[PDB]
Amino acid sequence: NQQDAQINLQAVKKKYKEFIRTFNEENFFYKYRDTLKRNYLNGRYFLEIEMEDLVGFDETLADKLNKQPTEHLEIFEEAAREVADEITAPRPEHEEHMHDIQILL
Amino acid sequence: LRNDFYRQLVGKRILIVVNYDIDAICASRILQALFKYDHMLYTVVPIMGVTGLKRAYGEHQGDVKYVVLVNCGGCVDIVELLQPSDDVTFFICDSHRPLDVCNIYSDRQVCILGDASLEENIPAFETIFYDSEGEDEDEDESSDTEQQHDDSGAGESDQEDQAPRSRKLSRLERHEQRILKQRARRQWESERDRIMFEYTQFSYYGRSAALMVFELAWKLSKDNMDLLWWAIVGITEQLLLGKIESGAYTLELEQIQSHVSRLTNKTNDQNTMSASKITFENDLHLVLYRHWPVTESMRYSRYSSCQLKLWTLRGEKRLHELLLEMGLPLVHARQTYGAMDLVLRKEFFSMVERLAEKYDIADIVYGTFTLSYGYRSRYAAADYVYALLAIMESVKKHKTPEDCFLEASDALSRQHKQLLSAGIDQAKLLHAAVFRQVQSSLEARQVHSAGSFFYYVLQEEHAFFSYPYALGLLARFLLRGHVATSRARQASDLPLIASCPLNASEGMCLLVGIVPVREDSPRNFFGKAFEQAAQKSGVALLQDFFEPAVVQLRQSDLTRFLDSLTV
Repeated sequence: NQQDAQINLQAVKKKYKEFIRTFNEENFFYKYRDTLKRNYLNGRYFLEIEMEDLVGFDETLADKLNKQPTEHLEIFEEAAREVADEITAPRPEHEEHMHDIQILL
Repeated sequence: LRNDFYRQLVGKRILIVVNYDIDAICASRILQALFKYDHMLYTVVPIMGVTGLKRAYGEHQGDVKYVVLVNCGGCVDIVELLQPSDDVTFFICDSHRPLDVCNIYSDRQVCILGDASLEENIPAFETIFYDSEGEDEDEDESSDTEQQHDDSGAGESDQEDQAPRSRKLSRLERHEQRILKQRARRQWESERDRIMFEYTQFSYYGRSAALMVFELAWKLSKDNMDLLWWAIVGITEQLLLGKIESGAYTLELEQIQSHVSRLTNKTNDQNTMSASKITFENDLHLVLYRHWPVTESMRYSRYSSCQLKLWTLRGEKRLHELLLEMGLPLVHARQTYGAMDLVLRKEFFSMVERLAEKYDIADIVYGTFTLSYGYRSRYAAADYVYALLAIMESVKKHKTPEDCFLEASDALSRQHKQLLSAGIDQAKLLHAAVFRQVQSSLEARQVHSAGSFFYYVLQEEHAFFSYPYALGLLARFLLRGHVATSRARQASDLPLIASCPLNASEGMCLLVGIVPVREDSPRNFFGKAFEQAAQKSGVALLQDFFEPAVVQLRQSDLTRFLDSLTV
C-alpha cells in the first residue's frame, strides 16, 4: 500500500462510498443513493451522477479524477458491488449473487 | 419605540404591506411569522399607489385600530385621507423622509420614531395651519358673530383688535391696525424661504424597513440567522451607493460587524449543512460577478463602461491588454466562473483588487456577505435582488401584476427556489437587451441638449420596459458614453431625462430622469422639477404614484409642457 499520494485505495478505502453516504440530507430524499434501488425495480444496472457535487463537496478531487477517470469508474464499480451488496441483505438472509453496473455522468 | 406598544399588539389590525418595493416583502414576510407567534390572524395588501389605498379600505371599513404606515405618509394629512380615523392608531416605520408635520402633530393615531439632525421645522404647524389673510374666523360689526367662535386669534382671526391669540407683534397698531396681514405674510413667508424650500425642491428617502425590526426582535432571544439574509436584501437594495446614497455603508461596516463579528450562536459547531453562520466578505457590487463568464461582466458593467467605452472595440483591445497583466485564458474567459478551472476562480479575485490600481476602475470592490443552504449551492449575498425583479413582469393579462407580487413573498423561502432561477432566465437577457438601442443611440447621438440639462426620449416600446424601473437604468447607462466621454466638465455634467413609450397602453408618455455623473448627494430637483411645467400649466398630469420621481402624460401634451419645462 503506497500511502504517500496517488494512494491506490482512498476511494474504496472510505471516501467516495462514504461521500455518497454523505449525499444524504433532510427531506430524506436528497440521494444519489436509492437511485439504484429504483434501478432494481427492473435491474437496469446503472446509475446517474453530476460533476458538480464534488465541487459542492470539495475543490480537491475535481482536478484529481481527470487524470485517472477510467480508473475511478471501475473503482466505482467496485464501490457499488461492495455497497449495494451490503444492501442486498440487512441481516444474513439475502444474496443470490452479485453483478455489475454502469455509471452515467 | 414599541417595547411598550408591541405589548399592545394583540387585538385586530391590518398589516398592509406597503407600496411596491423589495424592502417591503423583506421587512414584512418576517411579520407573518411573528403574528402566528403571538396567535394573530392577519391580512395584507398590495399597494401600487394611492389608488389601492382607499379603493380597498373602503371595502374594509371597520374601526380596526392597529394600522401600519411604511413607505407612505407623504401623501395626505392622513386623517384628511382616512376621515374614519377617530382613534384608530397608525404605525410609523416609513422610509419616505420628506413628510408633513400635520401627520406628526395632531398626534392622535400616529407614533413618532423620531431622532434626526434637523431642528428646522419647529412651529411650522403653528403658523402654516394657523394663519391666513382676508380672513373670516373672527367677529364682525354684525351682531351675529359677537360670540366665542374658533377665535384662532391669528391670520385666521380678526384684524380689528378682537383676538386673544397672536402675541407675535402689536395688535393695537404697529403703524396701523391692518399691518397684521403684513407681518402675517412676513412671518408666513419669510420662513417659507425654508419651508417651501422643503417639499418643493427635491425629495429623498430615509432608512430601512426591518433593521429596527431586527433590533426590535434582537431582544427576543431570536438568532434567526436566516432573517439576517432577509434583512440584507433591503440593505443592499438602497444602502448600495451604486444606486442610492448610504454613507452608513462605510459606517455599518462597524455595526453589522458589531452585530455578527459579535453575534455567534455557534463558536464551536458551525461547519455543517443547513445555513452555516454567515460571513462578511470584501467583494464587489459588480454586475452579477459570479455565475457567468467574465465576458458578460466586462461589457455589462457600468463601472467598466463608464471609464472604458466597451460598447466599441477599443475597450476590448484595452480589455485583453489588461488581461495581459493577469494572463487569463480566453476559452475560460467565456465560460462561467463557477464552471472554469479551479485555481483560477479561486485565485482570481485576489489580484484584481490590486491590479485594478492603474486602469481607472479601482472602486469595483466593496463589502458584502455570502451563504448557502446546503451542498447543491453557494448562493451569493449581492446576487439575489436582481432575479427578483424578473418576476416584476409587466404582463397585461390583468392578473399577473398583483399575483406576481405574491410570488415574490413566496420567493424568499428556503422551500421555494425552483421559481427563483427563472429570474436568471429573464434577468441576464434583459441586461444585454440593455445595449439593444444604446449603440444605436451613442452613434445616432440621440442625446438632446434641450437647454439647461441633457434630454432623451424614446418613441418605441419594449415589452421589457413596459415595466417601469429599467427606464431609469438606460438613463443611467448611456450619458457616461458620449455625454461624459467626449467632452470637458463644463460641457458634460448635467442631468437627464428618460422617456418611456407605452406603445400598448393607449399612449401616455411615461418618464423618469436622473442627475449627472459625480453629482449624487446633489439630490434631484426632479423631486419637484417636473412640477415646473405642470404647476405653471399642467395638462392631464398624474402623481398617482407614491414615488416622487414619476409621472404620466398624454401622447401629445409633453412638448409645450417640455417647452414650459425649459427652466
